[PDB]
Parts: sequence; structure tokens; C-alpha cells
Amino acid sequence: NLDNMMDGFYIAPAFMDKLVVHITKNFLTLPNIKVPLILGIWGGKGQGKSFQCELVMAKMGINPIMMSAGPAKLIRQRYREAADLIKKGKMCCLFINDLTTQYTVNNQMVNATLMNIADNKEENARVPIICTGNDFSTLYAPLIRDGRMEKFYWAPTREDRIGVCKGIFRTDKIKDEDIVTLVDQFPGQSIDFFGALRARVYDDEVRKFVESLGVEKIGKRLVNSREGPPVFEQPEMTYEKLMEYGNMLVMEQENVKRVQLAETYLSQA
Repeated sequence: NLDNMMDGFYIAPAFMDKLVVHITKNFLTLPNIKVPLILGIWGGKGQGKSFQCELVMAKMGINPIMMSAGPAKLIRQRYREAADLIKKGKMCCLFINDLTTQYTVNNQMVNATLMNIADNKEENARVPIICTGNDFSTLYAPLIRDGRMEKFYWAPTREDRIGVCKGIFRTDKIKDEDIVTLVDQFPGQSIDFFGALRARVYDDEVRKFVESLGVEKIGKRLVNSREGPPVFEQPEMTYEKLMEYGNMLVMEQENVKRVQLAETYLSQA
């Protein structure tokens, strides 16, 4: 089973299974089973990871105490904030986006050893910790062999990419058959590329609206009206338009690379 959709956005079944089971195991009393407190999700940037995490946690009705970079005493602060949401009978977990990093490893290690009592007097709630990153340094291996941290490698399949995109363009004109074709036309592109693609079409349509109205008339039409910020009408999103936008972003990706490579031919001055 497992219902893999939240607000029209698709969740990868295997991503969801690992995460839900992790959280569930952490909120049950098992016989003599070493339950990892931490779950490390890794793969190349731009894929689902943090976004998928947010959708699973939402589906379950969880408001997670989140962080990124962004001393190491803040981890204990956010941890206890989550442990307090549990005390008030509201399932919560600690979610750390994108992984000086020397103390955090220890801070995580001290929590993993004594999670029911983490201070910085009464004894607190156990909080599952969910971490997203790129490769996860050999720095994290002591938790891995102990069984305090479980490592999960996740890379989206063609169906995950298609699933996610249908959710991204759910509110838009486009047919699903066209969304599949667009995904197939850019197989070297991560999921955030399709999000960047949609964002640029909107950014261009707002420019057409601004150019057609005029700089001087924007203020009065947008803010003066006794109630609410106006709803912007969705642009006509054909396959060909999305395709031109897509190809344009690839050019921008390539030109940045070309420029960096071309600079090697000129002396440092």
C-alpha cells in the first residue's frame, strides 16, 4: 500500500517507505532492536531529496523543526524544540538540509548515544533525525557501523522524474503526455531544472505584463485596491514553449562551462 501523493505532488514509493518506516520505528517500543536515530539520504544535488522529505513529513501531518548551515549548540536547541512538540502529543522529527562540520558529527554522536536525555533535568522525548547530503563523509562512518545512523542512497528513476513533473505543472495548461515527452527530452537534467523552467516562463510573463502596463501604473493597480494582491493569470504552456525554455536553460548551463574552460587560456591578471 502507502499513499504516495500530497497536494497533487508525487512522492517516490521507495523514498517514502524508507522514511515512514524510520519515523515509525522511532516512535515504537521494539524488543531488543537497535533502532537508528538518524537516517542519512544522499545523492547528487537537484533531485528530489529535501523536497520529497517535506512531502512525506506533510502527508504524516508533521511540522518538522528544520535546519541547513544555517556554534553546534543550535542542533540541541532545535532537537529539544522537536522533543517538546512530541511532549504536547504532536509527532515531530529533526530535519537537517544539505551536508566547522567537525563538531556537528560529535553533537550528533552524543545525541545518538543519549536521545531520551539531551540537554543545553526531567529527561526528554526521543526524536528521529533525518539528514540530506551529497555523499556523506567518512566522518559519519562511526555512527554507520554502530547502527545510530542508517545510510540510504536515492536516485530518481524515469518514473520518479515524470511523477514529480506532473505535480510541478499540475496547475498548468499542458497535457500529461506532453510532460512525459519534455522529461524524455532532457534526461541529463535533474528535477530542479524543470522547476527552473516553469519559473522562467512566469518571470517572462510578468515582464510582458509590466512592459504592457508601464512602470508608473504598477503601484496603483497592484496596491491601492482595498483588498488583496491580484491573481496572475497562468501563461499558455504548449509543449514547444516548454521545449524552447528548456533548450534555452541548457545553453545558459553550457555557456557558463564554456566561459570557465576558456579562462584557463588567459594568464591570471
